[PDB]
Amino acid sequence: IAALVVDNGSGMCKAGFAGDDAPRAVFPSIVGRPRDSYVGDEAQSKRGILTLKYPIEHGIVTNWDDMEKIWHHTFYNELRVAPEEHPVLLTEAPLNPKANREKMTQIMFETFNTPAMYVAIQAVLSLYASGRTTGIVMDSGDGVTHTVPIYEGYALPHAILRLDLAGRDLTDYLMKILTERGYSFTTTAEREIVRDIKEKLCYVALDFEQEMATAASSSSLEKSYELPDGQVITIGNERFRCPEALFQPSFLGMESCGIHETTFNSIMKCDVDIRKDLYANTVLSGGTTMYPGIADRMQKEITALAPSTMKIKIIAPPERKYSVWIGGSILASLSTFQQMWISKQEYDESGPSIVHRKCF
Amino acid sequence: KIELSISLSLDSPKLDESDFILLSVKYLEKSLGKKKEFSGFFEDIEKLYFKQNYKEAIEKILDFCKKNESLLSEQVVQRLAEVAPRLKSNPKDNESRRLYETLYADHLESVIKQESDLSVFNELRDSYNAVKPEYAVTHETEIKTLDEAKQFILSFVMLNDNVELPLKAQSERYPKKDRSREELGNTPSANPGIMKPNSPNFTDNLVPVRDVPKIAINEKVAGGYSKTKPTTPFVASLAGTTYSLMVVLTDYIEKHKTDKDIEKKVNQIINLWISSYIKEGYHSYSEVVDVLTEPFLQSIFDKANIKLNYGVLDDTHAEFRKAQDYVFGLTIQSAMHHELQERFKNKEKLQ
Ligand SMILES: Nc1ncnc2c1ncn2[C@@H]1O[C@H](COP(=O)(O)OP(=O)(O)OP(=O)(O)O)[C@@H](O)[C@H]1O
Ligand SMILES: C/C1=C/C(=O)O[C@@H]2C[C@@H](CC[C@H](C)/C=C/CC1)O[C@@](O)([C@@H]1CSC(=O)N1)C2
Ligand SMILES: *P(=O)(O)OC[C@H]1O[C@@H](n2cnc3c(N)ncnc32)[C@H](O)[C@@H]1O
Ligand SMILES: [Ca+2]
Repeated sequence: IAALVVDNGSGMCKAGFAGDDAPRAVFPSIVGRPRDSYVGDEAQSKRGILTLKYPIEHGIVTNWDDMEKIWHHTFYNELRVAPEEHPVLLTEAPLNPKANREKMTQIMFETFNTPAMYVAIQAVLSLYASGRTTGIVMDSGDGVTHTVPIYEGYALPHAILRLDLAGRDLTDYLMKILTERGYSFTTTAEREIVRDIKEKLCYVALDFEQEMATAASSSSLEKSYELPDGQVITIGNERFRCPEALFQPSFLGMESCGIHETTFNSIMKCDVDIRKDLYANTVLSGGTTMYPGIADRMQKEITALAPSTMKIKIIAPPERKYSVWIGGSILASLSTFQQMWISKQEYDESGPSIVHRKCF
Repeated sequence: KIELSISLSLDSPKLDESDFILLSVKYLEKSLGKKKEFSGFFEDIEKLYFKQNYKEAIEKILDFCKKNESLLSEQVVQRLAEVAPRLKSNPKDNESRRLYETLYADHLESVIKQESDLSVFNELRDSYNAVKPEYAVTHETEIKTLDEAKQFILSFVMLNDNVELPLKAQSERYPKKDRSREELGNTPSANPGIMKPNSPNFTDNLVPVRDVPKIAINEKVAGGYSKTKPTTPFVASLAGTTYSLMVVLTDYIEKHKTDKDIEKKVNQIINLWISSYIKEGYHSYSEVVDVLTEPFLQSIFDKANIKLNYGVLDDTHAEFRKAQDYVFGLTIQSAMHHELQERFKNKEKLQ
């Protein structure tokens, strides 16, 4: 009876039931094969002797056998449900290729036999989770930092900007700058350790230059971390130097603009009459937004870029790491949304192309 | 539950006559299955919709609901008859008619494609050269594909304000042009045809992003065309460049009045002009046709015994159904947005 919600990601898949407040199964989006096949956490235990592939790259699905395997794992192994009995809502990256939408709809209706389903833009769900219909969502995750302006529930494709700058790149940058301090972090397990360090200790400095001056002139920011082997490492300025590769991508050898300038540009590609309601309704989402001080940094940067007489409000929910999935359960539990599902009858009539007319 | 879906759709506060007709036809065709006894009213309503005849189609829908009610839902019919008296049309936001006219223009292009030969445009090249002023260009290349003919006819834009002034001065109904002069600039858009940038759209009905003009309505002018004809999507205004095509076509007809198939040729020219001013967002269907149908401009076609098809097609079903799906999606989306807003205001009130 309950409608499943399956938010997909390059790193982590978040699956649960509508009406809840948090997903019941948040597991890695990986598939491993010997160097049979294993998915997610079961492929996590044998990472040394398995080839871990990421079927979602930069937010867009690239492998479809692997995605079928992940969805089979999500249904028959994580939620312990049968898709034939629930309407399976799904999430798509902004500016998703239409062939990919048709392929996911065909998979839902022809290999899992879901009675109904739907495909929503992840940033639109993140905007819904805050009780909004108009606003710009800065969805920064593990593979891509999308910037999606939305007007009355429609994600304007003429202003959606993409950024190949997300959590994985930040973890690699922290690995590099830890190697630049004498700590050998090159292998995979080193990547997991460095990602844990980044989650636990890193934060976005409100003033990068002043923070570097303070970190060089003192040791108050100097924090400690413990390896699995028992060794204790010490991280100083490197705490606020890793997330800065989102506001200054040149640190990673990228000619991009940074999440703040990407957001301002994506707002500037919009109509002048909806720019006031895009500034004051900036919603942050994704894991790579779970940085202390990132919201105030975004506030200051946008206030610098945006005009000097128009109010700006950066909206960072404490649950923003799940604003997509939350918005997918605030949606798949509404009474009106019960009329938006693509029935198996509608599929059998209109082919996999029904998704273009129903889920727009 | 189709009745529940239609009753939720009908609750929209931005519903207009176009959305009324589309939703009512969807409801009636879903309730009443494909029956030969009934497939003479649906096509009649499609034709009445295509011609901006909304009062007659509304009345026919209401009467068809009064009868046949034993096969319908009483509360849905009462909701239809309650919504109907209060509906209006906003020229700024006929966003179902915009989708319909865009898809119609695409279909009109596709059906002019099935024409035997493009000889009419090659013959029209000479008429264009004869009338093109000094401050213009000369066409010498042979036309072999539809795109070449489209660019050729669109090039008649150079004739404006030079040769068509005497034709505009004598013929009335243009002093009622309601195109705002204030240059609002351009804006990005991925919406084909005369659709607006910010409005929703299907993901298979998207065109590459480009700058489109931002044109407003001049409300100061009394009795504007957008007031006397509220039912037409305001794109730019009454089509002032169609007078250039008219001058070129008078020259062509005078040179070819004795042609055996001049009617088919002029119909091809006019249909391509109509389907090209919509497919590129300069003008909407009626913005061109209300110029083409002026009696002073109908005299030229009457003397040569020319029956203008005006782009009217024998099967406009596909874009009608696509507009039906568009309105269904929009209205259900508005209902869901209202439910979302109330569901969050309840939490705000509780804590
Ligand atoms: N507290 C935290 N602070 C900063 N970053 C974090 C935190 N927790 C997780 N992350 C990063 O967020 C990434 C995963 O976030 P998220 O699940 O939002 O992205 P995704 O949706 O899986 O990927 P995509 O956006 O490509 O679909 C991880 O790689 C991790 O490094
Ligand atoms: C805790 C956690 C979250 C996460 O973000 O993890 C996902 C999934 C993970 C690959 C699976 C790995 C073997 C174990 C799972 C860790 C899952 O790759 C990531 O860590 C990549 C590698 S470094 C980084 O920041 N993201 C993202
Ligand atoms: P209507 O004929 O009034 O046109 C209004 C504006 O649309 C532009 N326009 C009209 N016709 C063309 C062509 N053939 N090419 C490019 N632009 C065109 C004009 O700018 C009009 O102002
Ligand atoms: Ca995501």
